[PDB]
Amino acid sequence: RDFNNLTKGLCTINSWHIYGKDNAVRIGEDSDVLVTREPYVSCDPDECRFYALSQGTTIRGKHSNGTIHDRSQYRALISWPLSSPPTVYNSRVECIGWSSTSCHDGKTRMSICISGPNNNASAVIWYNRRPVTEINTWARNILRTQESECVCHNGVCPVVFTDGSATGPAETRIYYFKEGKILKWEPLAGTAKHIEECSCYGERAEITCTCRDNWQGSNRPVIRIDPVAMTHTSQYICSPVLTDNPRPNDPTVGKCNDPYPGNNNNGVKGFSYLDGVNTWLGRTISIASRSGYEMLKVPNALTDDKSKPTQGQTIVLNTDWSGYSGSFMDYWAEGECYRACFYVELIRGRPKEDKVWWTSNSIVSMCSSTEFLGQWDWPDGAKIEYFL
Amino acid sequence: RDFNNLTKGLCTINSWHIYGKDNAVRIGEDSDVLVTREPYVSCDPDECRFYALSQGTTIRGKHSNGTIHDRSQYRALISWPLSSPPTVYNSRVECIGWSSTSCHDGKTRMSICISGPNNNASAVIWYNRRPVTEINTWARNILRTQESECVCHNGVCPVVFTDGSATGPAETRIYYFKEGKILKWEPLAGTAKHIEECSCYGERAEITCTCRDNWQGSNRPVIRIDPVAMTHTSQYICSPVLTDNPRPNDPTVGKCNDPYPGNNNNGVKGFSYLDGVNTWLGRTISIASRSGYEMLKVPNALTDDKSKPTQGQTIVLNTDWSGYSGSFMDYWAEGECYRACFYVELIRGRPKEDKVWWTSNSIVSMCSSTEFLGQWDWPDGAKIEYFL
Amino acid sequence: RDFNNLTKGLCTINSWHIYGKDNAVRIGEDSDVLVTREPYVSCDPDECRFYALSQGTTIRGKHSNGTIHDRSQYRALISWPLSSPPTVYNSRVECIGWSSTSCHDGKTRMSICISGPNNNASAVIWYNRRPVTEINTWARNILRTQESECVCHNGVCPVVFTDGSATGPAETRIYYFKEGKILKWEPLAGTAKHIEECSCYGERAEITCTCRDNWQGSNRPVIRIDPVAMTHTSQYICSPVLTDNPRPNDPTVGKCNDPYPGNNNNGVKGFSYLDGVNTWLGRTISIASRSGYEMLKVPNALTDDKSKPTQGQTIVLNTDWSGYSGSFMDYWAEGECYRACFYVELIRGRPKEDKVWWTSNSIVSMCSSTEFLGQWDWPDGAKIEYFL
Amino acid sequence: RDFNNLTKGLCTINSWHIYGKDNAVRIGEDSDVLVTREPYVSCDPDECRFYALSQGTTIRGKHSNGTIHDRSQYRALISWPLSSPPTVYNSRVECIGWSSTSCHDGKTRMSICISGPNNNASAVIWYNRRPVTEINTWARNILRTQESECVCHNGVCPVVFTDGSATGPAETRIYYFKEGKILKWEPLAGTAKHIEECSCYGERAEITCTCRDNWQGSNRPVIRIDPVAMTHTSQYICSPVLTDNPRPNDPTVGKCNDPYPGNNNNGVKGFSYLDGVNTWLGRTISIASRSGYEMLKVPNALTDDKSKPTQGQTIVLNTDWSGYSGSFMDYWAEGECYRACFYVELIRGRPKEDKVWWTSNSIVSMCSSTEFLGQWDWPDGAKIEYFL
Ligand SMILES: *[C@@H]1O[C@H](CO)[C@@H](O[C@@H]2O[C@H](CO)[C@@H](O[C@@H]3O[C@H](CO[C@H]4O[C@H](CO[C@H]5O[C@H](CO)[C@@H](O)[C@H](O)[C@@H]5O)[C@@H](O)[C@H](O[C@H]5O[C@H](CO)[C@@H](O)[C@H](O)[C@@H]5O)[C@@H]4O)[C@@H](O)[C@H](O[C@H]4O[C@H](CO)[C@@H](O)[C@H](O)[C@@H]4O[C@H]4O[C@H](CO)[C@@H](O)[C@H](O)[C@@H]4O[C@H]4O[C@H](CO)[C@@H](O)[C@H](O)[C@@H]4O)[C@@H]3O)[C@H](O)[C@H]2NC(C)=O)[C@H](O)[C@H]1NC(C)=O
Ligand SMILES: *[C@@H]1O[C@H](CO)[C@@H](O[C@@H]2O[C@H](CO)[C@@H](O[C@@H]3O[C@H](CO[C@H]4O[C@H](CO[C@H]5O[C@H](CO)[C@@H](O)[C@H](O)[C@@H]5O)[C@@H](O)[C@H](O[C@H]5O[C@H](CO)[C@@H](O)[C@H](O)[C@@H]5O)[C@@H]4O)[C@@H](O)[C@H](O[C@H]4O[C@H](CO)[C@@H](O)[C@H](O)[C@@H]4O[C@H]4O[C@H](CO)[C@@H](O)[C@H](O)[C@@H]4O[C@H]4O[C@H](CO)[C@@H](O)[C@H](O)[C@@H]4O)[C@@H]3O)[C@H](O)[C@H]2NC(C)=O)[C@H](O)[C@H]1NC(C)=O
Ligand SMILES: *[C@@H]1O[C@H](CO)[C@@H](O[C@@H]2O[C@H](CO)[C@@H](O[C@@H]3O[C@H](CO[C@H]4O[C@H](CO[C@H]5O[C@H](CO)[C@@H](O)[C@H](O)[C@@H]5O)[C@@H](O)[C@H](O[C@H]5O[C@H](CO)[C@@H](O)[C@H](O)[C@@H]5O)[C@@H]4O)[C@@H](O)[C@H](O[C@H]4O[C@H](CO)[C@@H](O)[C@H](O)[C@@H]4O[C@H]4O[C@H](CO)[C@@H](O)[C@H](O)[C@@H]4O[C@H]4O[C@H](CO)[C@@H](O)[C@H](O)[C@@H]4O)[C@@H]3O)[C@H](O)[C@H]2NC(C)=O)[C@H](O)[C@H]1NC(C)=O
Ligand SMILES: *[C@@H]1O[C@H](CO)[C@@H](O[C@@H]2O[C@H](CO)[C@@H](O[C@@H]3O[C@H](CO[C@H]4O[C@H](CO[C@H]5O[C@H](CO)[C@@H](O)[C@H](O)[C@@H]5O)[C@@H](O)[C@H](O[C@H]5O[C@H](CO)[C@@H](O)[C@H](O)[C@@H]5O)[C@@H]4O)[C@@H](O)[C@H](O[C@H]4O[C@H](CO)[C@@H](O)[C@H](O)[C@@H]4O[C@H]4O[C@H](CO)[C@@H](O)[C@H](O)[C@@H]4O[C@H]4O[C@H](CO)[C@@H](O)[C@H](O)[C@@H]4O)[C@@H]3O)[C@H](O)[C@H]2NC(C)=O)[C@H](O)[C@H]1NC(C)=O
Ligand SMILES: CCC(CC)O[C@@H]1C=C(C(=O)O)C[C@H](N)[C@H]1NC(C)=O
Ligand SMILES: CCC(CC)O[C@@H]1C=C(C(=O)O)C[C@H](N)[C@H]1NC(C)=O
Ligand SMILES: CCC(CC)O[C@@H]1C=C(C(=O)O)C[C@H](N)[C@H]1NC(C)=O
Ligand SMILES: [Ca+2]
Ligand SMILES: [Ca+2]
Ligand SMILES: [Ca+2]
Ligand SMILES: [Ca+2]
Ligand SMILES: [Ca+2]
Repeated sequence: RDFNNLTKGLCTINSWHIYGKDNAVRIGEDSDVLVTREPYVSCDPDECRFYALSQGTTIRGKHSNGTIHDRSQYRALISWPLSSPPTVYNSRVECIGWSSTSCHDGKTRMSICISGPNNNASAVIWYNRRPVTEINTWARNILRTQESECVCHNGVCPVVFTDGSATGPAETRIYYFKEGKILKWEPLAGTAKHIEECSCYGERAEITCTCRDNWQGSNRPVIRIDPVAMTHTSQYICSPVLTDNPRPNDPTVGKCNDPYPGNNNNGVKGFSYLDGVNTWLGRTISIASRSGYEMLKVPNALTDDKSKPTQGQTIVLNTDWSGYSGSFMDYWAEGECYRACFYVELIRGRPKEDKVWWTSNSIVSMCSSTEFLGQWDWPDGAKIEYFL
Repeated sequence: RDFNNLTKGLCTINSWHIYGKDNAVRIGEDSDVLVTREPYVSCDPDECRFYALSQGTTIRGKHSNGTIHDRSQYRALISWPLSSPPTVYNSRVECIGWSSTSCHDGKTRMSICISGPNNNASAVIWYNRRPVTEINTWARNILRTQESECVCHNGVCPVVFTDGSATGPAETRIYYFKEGKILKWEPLAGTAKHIEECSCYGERAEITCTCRDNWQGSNRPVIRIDPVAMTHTSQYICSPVLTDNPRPNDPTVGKCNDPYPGNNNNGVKGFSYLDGVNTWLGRTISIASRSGYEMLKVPNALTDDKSKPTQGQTIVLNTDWSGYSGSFMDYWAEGECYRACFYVELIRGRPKEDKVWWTSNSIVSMCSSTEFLGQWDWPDGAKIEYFL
Repeated sequence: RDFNNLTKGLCTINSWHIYGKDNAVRIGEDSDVLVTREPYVSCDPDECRFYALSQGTTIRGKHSNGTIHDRSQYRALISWPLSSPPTVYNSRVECIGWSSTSCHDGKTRMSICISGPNNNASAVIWYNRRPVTEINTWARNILRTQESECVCHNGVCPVVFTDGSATGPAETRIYYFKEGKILKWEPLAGTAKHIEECSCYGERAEITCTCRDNWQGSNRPVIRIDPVAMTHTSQYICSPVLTDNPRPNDPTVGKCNDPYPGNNNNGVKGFSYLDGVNTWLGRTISIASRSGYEMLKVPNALTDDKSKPTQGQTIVLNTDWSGYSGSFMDYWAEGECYRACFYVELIRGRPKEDKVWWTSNSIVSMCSSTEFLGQWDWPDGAKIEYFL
Repeated sequence: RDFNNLTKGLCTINSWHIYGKDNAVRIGEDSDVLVTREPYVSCDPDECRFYALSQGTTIRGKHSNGTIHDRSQYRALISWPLSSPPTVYNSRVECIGWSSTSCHDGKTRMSICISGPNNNASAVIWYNRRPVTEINTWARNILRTQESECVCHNGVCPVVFTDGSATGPAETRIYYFKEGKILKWEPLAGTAKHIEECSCYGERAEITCTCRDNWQGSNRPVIRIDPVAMTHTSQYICSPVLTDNPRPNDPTVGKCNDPYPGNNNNGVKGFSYLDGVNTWLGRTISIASRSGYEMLKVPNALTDDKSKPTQGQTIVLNTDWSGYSGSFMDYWAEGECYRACFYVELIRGRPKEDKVWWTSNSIVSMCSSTEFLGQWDWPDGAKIEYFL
């Protein structure tokens, strides 16, 4: 096997087709499904799998009580076959911890899990299913990373981490790994003022990450990484189509180099594909809560501060719960271009549905089509009353 | 691996032997078995598997309530090891949707799943477990396909789809795929007036599909496909042994080029092997309901409008529930001829057994013998009262 | 891979060591374990597995009620990893039916399952996990076979079948298979008057089967097969150490060519290793019921009508339930000799334990040692009161 | 594959990072998790797995009652994927018995399980998943072994066994195996007065075992084995940092060649890494019970009778239950040195938590870092009240 190189561009995105869906919460009402959150999707050369952070209990288990909580000793990064649910019996543990990323470099997979108390967390970098490198907290305040796949180019897999305040300036670092070893790291540069939970994809030897400004911004910060030079830039999506949550209503002119204000100290992980006219943004439909999900085609969103939608697709109705969302692609597919994909975490339980004592999610995932396909909506599908 | 070619003829069918049976409904009374319907069987070069459309819940799960319904966002094409039940933990998801087909071309497998609302459905064609092609609804009325295996020849895998009314003229298309790409499609031609749910098999470089005329016909339409020329014909089985359900009583002369009338706007998926004197037809024993199942040897059924049975075999007693049935063969077996096989879907629950709130099925499957074997009957075997 | 040849002799048997044990009934009290009976063990070149006839329900399932019954449409030959229990999720179905045998020829495995009603049963012979040959009932009275592994030599795998009365003369046949095809069959010859359920092993190009004379004999019939010549002999074990069940008390002189009388129309599957002074016989400890199990070293049991034990080993106490027992060996092990092995079926439930409505078993299995090892006893270990 | 050679030294241990954790007791509250104790970890060249002695029942099963008991016929050595729980459906049985060890020699794995009654136990040595050698009890008093991984060098895998009193002189033997055969055995020599449950690791062609003096010593005996010469020495850890449990308070001067007295006839399996200044000792935090766990860096512990800690790491708080602990390494990892690893058995249930009727455990495991990482604590995490 050789290291994968990002030699292709994105396929033209004219619509999105259904790729995977696990129905985990429906199925786990009566089967041994692990409680999760922070899911994602990631491909190896021969298989694509679902990933998430387990809470180390089943949904129906008494230990599901309290699983709104983020960072326990009972969490792990797990993977499981595409569109199956994360069960006790089919879930493979990649590493232990409560914040993660993972990617395949074409030879083997790197997985990163962070664990520890808030003031003393550490990353362990796994390569070829063995621990290779460890990184201690630099700011002693919840060292944390992407919660979706990283991307590699010629063996170099950049990863974005943050350590420090979630509601103020923090210390974000881009690490450049190869075979699980640190080649280099850099502090965040450019005009993004706060970075969380980057969602990344690669094309033509450039990695683009769309992140969450949890501090001030309802526009999303974007980091663009050159994995050969091992350098990067940052800015915000210029478009007035604002894509964090919660957020203010859309203005007519956005901000390229500044957080678009109105909402502080909150957000949600999200993603975009930023490719000139072939630009699509995901967001919650609601401006107030993690409900609904839609894709909007917003030509030149990254660079055009008045760019508005020219096309769209509803993924999840506004009357259904959504959650995190992130990018991945099958870098090992056939053909001449990389097909954009994404997932949405469909959160069930607390805090929105507090008649149950748990928090979990299921997954829906879609990839782009060059057709203009009909749209459906893809809810979680579980009846919460069944769990009472 | 090279593409499989249909170089052999059918083995002489003198009786049917038991091939597989999953007992899914019996076993799922107390284990984590998924609710299904629309099952089938399909072989790879090294393994044969059961397939079906999951309902995204277990039988015993509270989400089983309402699973009579056909087309939800919670359905997927699943496969699982031959004669095992479709469990949460052993079922592999092929694609998401509520109508499907799948076949192996000798190199890898193509799987097709259709999803969406009634007026905006789309097919996604998977090849080598990756999405390759998408097809939008052309008639905006429940785009839909075979619900059993397709067949390939030298890499060309024809698939029959219908879009439009189920009770009137519709727009049926034969698509010719290779490596998940569209080579060609053609509208239905010939004298079949309505096509649903084709059941196909191949021999000597010809693919024969027996389908369901849901509109007017209680004789079954037959499509015969030349996968080299990528052309086809259609007609009806001429025999007065009528093989849809519900149906009128058997006449003494059938119809070759016209629906045999008497029952409108209903049917059931079924199959036949049409091979001169080596012709066997499957049907429900009941003319009114999906109960019982039998095979009848009906020499020259396709072409002889007075052909009557010369031999038969009971598969399921008339006092037991049946369901859909379809053809498959192990194209990769040893020997000089292709052994005809079929499955029967043994539907349990609604609408016939409405003391439960679910609908599911198990599978029985048989292949032909050159012996004249003794017959048994093969019911589902679950006691519905246990589920109350 | 080449066909295995029986080139080695038996290892000297000085005691028996524990080989496998599944604890199935203990574990299935609270996990999804299939009801079984008629278990055995059989090796492939790279793995040894447990086998049995499923009843197509879990123990705890409501469908367990009635599983004393032998021959339903819901039974199948299953295999599963050594010493695991037969679960819904780990059990591989080899074929469908209610009487079986299976063996690996060094290239691939042959599995045979018989199904049907009593007057119309048929064997299907599977090779390389595909059906190849079918055999119809010749006597129309419960066509049936070994219920333990067959043995192969240079691709020829003899199998013993019986069809006809269980309490009178019947029609026993030795079939010689190769690649699942019939080379030859012969009717039983020699002085055994009735044959059931043969337990076989091979050494130095001879296959020895110890069987059950269900009609008149409490000594066990022995068939010895030359798989090159495809010929056989039969007689009884001459020893007065009688090894069927139920049985009369041991006399001082047995019978070589005649059933030893006293008990009619009953028996149990069992086995022996017949190798001159290296001869060991298994039997129930009880003369009346399937309770206890012991191995006795009985030099020249086959040929010496006064041979008595010189050594022994208790396997199951007389205060614990036993069941069927049978021979197998790992023909693909290292070293200079074939290590004798056996299993005992530990039957629980009906008819002996009729406060439950089911019948099932677990498995214990032992292989020979050239040491003189200490003995333990190996009960099933489940508490029946837990299942009430 | 070639036999692994112990060519590398230990990596510098500056802290410990989380490696694996199964959360078995939390998860098994509502899934089919086997009851275990005596767990460990062991690597093959391509995978690292958890191991333990099953009790042949699930936690939630009624057969969990009585599982404080050590030596039943229902126990087996099982392995399962790293950080998964030991479930009915994912656990592979290595051999049957109630005391074990296992190691991979670079070509294949050797597994040893001892079974039998107290006065007549026997070891079966498995190699390449087949039984090869058997050893009968020599002292007729609970023949028993390591309960953690053995280590191999050029195919020679030494194993320590004890037979005889647990509270007095016993007969300890070092066996040297290759391909599951006995090359040699030696009686214990040197100044260790009693040996139980050795925990071993290899580096630079030397194997170091830290064991449990159950009779008189609260310092741990150490056996050092030359696997080329097939010879060994024994002594005690000289350090006054005493590491058995229960134990007296730490003195200021320990004992090199004598048990450090104060506590008799009890202990716990434990481990150390003894590598000059790079020496780390594990122990319970409590001197009275199996509660808490910590690692202490104790330069020259083996040889310096006044050596005290220079660094440490808390693994399990003193308010949480611990248990056995043992060493393993991934001998097949990349890089220039062997990374020290260990596990801790987190015992739940009896005798400490006697409102439940069972005894089980989960596993936590850590490996060394050359960083100085932040510490967390890693409890079992189950709420016992949930099981009432
Ligand atoms: C079968 O399935 C097919 C395929 O899915 C279905 O067809 C799809 O139908 C949907 C639903 O209609 C479409 O999605 C919407 O797309 C529009 C964009 O397209 C419109 O606008 C285009 C651009 O117009 C401008 O520029 C052009 C030139 O470039 C100029 O010509 C024009 O005059 C104008 O200045 C038009 O080009 C486009 O027309 C084309 O397509 C038409 C078909 O759609 C066709 O009829 C025409 O002939 C022509 O070919 C069309 O007019 C998106 O704008 C829209 O998204 C907005 O609306 C939804 C609610 O519906 C909302 O959730 C979105 O967030 C977004 O609106 C919010 O954000 C805006 C931006 O800031 C803001 O301006 C809005 O006020 C609004 O803001 C509020 O809500 C947000 C969210 O809660 C909040 O944050 C704010 O604060 C505020 O509160 C949809 O995405 C698909 O594109 C369409 N697909 C295809 C291929 O056709 C079909 O319907 C299905 N069939 C059936 C039978 O069901
Ligand atoms: C051990 O197992 C073995 C193997 O399975 C069992 O043996 C099997 O036994 C079964 C049951 O008997 C057989 O199935 C039936 O087969 C007949 C066909 O064979 C008969 O007819 C043949 C053709 O006769 C005509 O042509 C020949 C020349 O070609 C001419 O010679 C003759 O005079 C005549 O004109 C005969 O050749 C054949 O004889 C041969 O075999 C005999 C053994 O069976 C033997 O005795 C002879 O010596 C000779 O060798 C024999 O007479 C099928 O017709 C039949 O199917 C009809 O009946 C069932 C109900 O039983 C029904 O469900 C079917 O749908 C079908 O009848 C319906 O459809 C007809 C066609 O339209 C219609 O005409 C009928 O009125 C009827 O219609 C009604 O019901 C349907 C369905 O609900 C409904 O839709 C309509 O509207 C209407 O209401 C069975 O398939 C096996 O062939 C046989 N197999 C073998 C190899 O022998 C054996 O019994 C078992 N042993 C034990 C002890 O149990
Ligand atoms: C640690 O583990 C070790 C290893 O397992 C344990 O040691 C084992 O201990 C057991 C139990 O004692 C032994 O099993 C029994 O073995 C005897 C056979 O050995 C005896 O007889 C030998 C032959 O004697 C004759 O010939 C020799 C010359 O060849 C001649 O020298 C002699 O005078 C005589 O004519 C002796 O050689 C042998 O001695 C040797 O070994 C001794 C140790 O055992 C040692 O002390 C000596 O120094 C010497 O080296 C010894 O005397 C079997 O006969 C016996 O089986 C019978 O009894 C059991 C009940 O215990 C029964 O279930 C069996 O079915 C069988 O008896 C039935 O069948 C007989 C045959 O028809 C019949 O005659 C009996 O009346 C009886 O029949 C009744 O019951 C059956 C069954 O219900 C029913 O069907 C009938 O109708 C009727 O009702 C046991 O198998 C092991 O061999 C032994 N192993 C080893 C290697 O030592 C050790 O005990 C454990 N340690 C501890 C501390 O527990
Ligand atoms: C973020 O995470 C990081 C990384 O984990 C956390 O930092 C870690 O913090 C912990 C907790 O403090 C440290 O663990 C302890 O380490 C000490 C050893 O280090 C001390 O001593 C060193 C040696 O001192 C001696 O020699 C030097 C020269 O070699 C000489 O200079 C000196 O004067 C003296 O003679 C010092 O070098 C060392 O200083 C260095 O590090 C300091 C940071 O820790 C730093 O401040 C300094 O500048 C300098 O660089 C330091 O002083 C262990 O001794 C200690 O273990 C004892 O205590 C615990 C309870 O805490 C107990 O459980 C242990 O068993 C042990 O004490 C028992 O055993 C002793 C030996 O027999 C006995 O003497 C004691 O009385 C006691 O015995 C009793 O209990 C036992 C157990 O129940 C019982 O059996 C007996 O019978 C009796 O009842 C801890 O292991 C880590 O080393 C440290 N790691 C790092 C890299 O810094 C950080 O805190 C986290 N951050 C936050 C914000 O939480
Ligand atoms: C700690 C700040 C961080 C990003 C703002 O919080 C995240 C927010 C989350 C959220 O908004 O749902 C859930 C994440 N599991 C959590 N991350 C961690 C590591 O706890
Ligand atoms: C039909 C006669 C035969 C041997 C005597 O009966 C066997 C006895 C059995 C028994 O004695 O326990 C159980 C077997 N499952 C049964 N075989 C079949 C095929 O039903
Ligand atoms: C028999 C003595 C031995 C070591 C002291 O006892 C061990 C103590 C144990 C303990 O201290 O927890 C549990 C072990 N399972 C047990 N070993 C066996 C084989 O029973
Ligand atoms: Ca924000
Ligand atoms: Ca019809
Ligand atoms: Ca008998
Ligand atoms: Ca359950
Ligand atoms: Ca001690």
